[PDB]
Amino acid sequence: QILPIRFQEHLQLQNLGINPANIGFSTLTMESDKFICIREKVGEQAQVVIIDMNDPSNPIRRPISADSAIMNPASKVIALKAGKTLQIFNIEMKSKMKAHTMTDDVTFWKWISLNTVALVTDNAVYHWSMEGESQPVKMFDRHSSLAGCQIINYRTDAKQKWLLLTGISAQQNRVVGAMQLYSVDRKVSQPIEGHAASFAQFKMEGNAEESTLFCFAVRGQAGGKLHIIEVGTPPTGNQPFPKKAVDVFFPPEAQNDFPVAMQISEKHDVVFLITKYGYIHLYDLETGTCIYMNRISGETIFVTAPHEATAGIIGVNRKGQVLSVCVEEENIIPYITNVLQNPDLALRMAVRNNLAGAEELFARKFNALFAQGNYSEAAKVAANAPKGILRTPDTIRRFQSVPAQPGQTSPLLQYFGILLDQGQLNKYESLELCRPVLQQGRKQLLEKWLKEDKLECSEELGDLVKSVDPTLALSVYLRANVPNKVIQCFAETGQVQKIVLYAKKVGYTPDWIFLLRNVMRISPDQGQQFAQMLVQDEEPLADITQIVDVFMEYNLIQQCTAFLLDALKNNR
Amino acid sequence: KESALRKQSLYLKFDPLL
Repeated sequence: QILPIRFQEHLQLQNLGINPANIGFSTLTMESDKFICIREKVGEQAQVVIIDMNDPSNPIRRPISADSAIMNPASKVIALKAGKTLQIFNIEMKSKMKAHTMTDDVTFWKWISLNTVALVTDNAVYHWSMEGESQPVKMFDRHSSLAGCQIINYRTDAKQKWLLLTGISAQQNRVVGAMQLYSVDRKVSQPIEGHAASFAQFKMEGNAEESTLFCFAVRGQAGGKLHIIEVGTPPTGNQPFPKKAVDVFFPPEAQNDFPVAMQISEKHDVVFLITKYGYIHLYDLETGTCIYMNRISGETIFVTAPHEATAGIIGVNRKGQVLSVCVEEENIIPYITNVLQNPDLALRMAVRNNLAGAEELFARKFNALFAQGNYSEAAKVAANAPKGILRTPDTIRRFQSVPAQPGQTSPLLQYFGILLDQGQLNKYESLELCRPVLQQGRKQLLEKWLKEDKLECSEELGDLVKSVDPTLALSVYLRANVPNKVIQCFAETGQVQKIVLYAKKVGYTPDWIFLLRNVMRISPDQGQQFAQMLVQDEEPLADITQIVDVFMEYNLIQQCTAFLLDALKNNR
Repeated sequence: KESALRKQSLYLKFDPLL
């Protein structure tokens, strides 16, 4: 049966000559889905193996002596530790970029981003830039709550205004998580009991700006819990985000399991959670609703990283398996709908992220609200269909089937009213909208609609409005791109100059002579002026011989004469 | 991208507007 995830084994490190003993937190590092760096010791000689994930078949064994080696999340740049001596080294250029010797030993280090490596000593946290000649900069002092802890991770939000250090320690046959949440702006720290955490940018329903969320999981004093909270003051004109606290499930057999890693997918707005035993967890970032749970590994997955391409999580376990889990975009909505049986979440998910497979639900929600008498909300459902699913003529036909009530009218009127607020109305919607408006002496509303440019025009609307006010029809015809019907309007109303200017701009060529004859018929004086415009240099709109015999037909000999003499003076 | 810009100039010259 279907599952909302896509689990994959990318490679087995044992198949690349990697020693099983070196497959561990202390000797193996993964800072991104791009490289895996292992520290091994061959025959009394210490070396560093870097595995390019684009070309994993052929690993490079370079002879490097370091107590720690971490690659750049993208660049072929490595950072190596030797005692208290740090060094950012260019792999491709075999040249040293930067260097620093620390007073107190660096107990943990990670790449915060491309060009930034964070350093953790027993007393403080530093940020060391790969660029320039800048020394490591102190960010904050380590909290007493984290004293004696084994530092397992360090994270920051996008804007890097919030920093987070995580450490764990063994207290009474339980691994206890200690975190320090430091705010750069407020310059203060908050100690938090948490095992795994992550930051996320999330824009709420009806919110102007993106909210910065802090999400952490723990198996602590109140058992397994997942918290989703907004950090700091919300931007001007925002809601804020209501704090979430949900349970994290640990089966009875897994009594010494706890959260080990967490990655949040901004794309689908879901939280990935990996526990010590190898269980994966899937949560909705918005509500903290659990979606999928499963054991994917028999061995602990000690290192994790975001799987950038698929917007998922990629880790490595003690067995040497390089595992990858991500959202299966084709199956997530059906699964939430039918296997999880959580329609409300499926609906929210399909509209939030533009995912597909929700159609039956939108129809159900519509038919239910239609039967409910609530036509106002029923319209909103049709309006916020993921890919214009309920924005069809059948919908309008349904709304047309309901009457005008005593003054509460009309559900079709209501449907259109909210619809234009979302975007531009389609050709058919515009047609059905104006029909009852034009029907009883009301045309001014069109002026606002057309000036605001909220509806899409084709020809069928123009001849419909032309039926009462042909001057307004010209505006419709103009936007509809139909030149034939635009020139026709200028011709009925005698505006000859605009006929020529328009046809020259849009490149449309009409039957100039036939237009001349029409002009000549109604009023010859205008005829002669029009004849003048038809012949001007390089590109003449009409044949000169053809226009003069038109003059002759009406026996306009004197004006024909005048026309030609004028034509000579304009050529001079 | 560039089409809408030349379009607005056109409506200004011929369509009745006001």
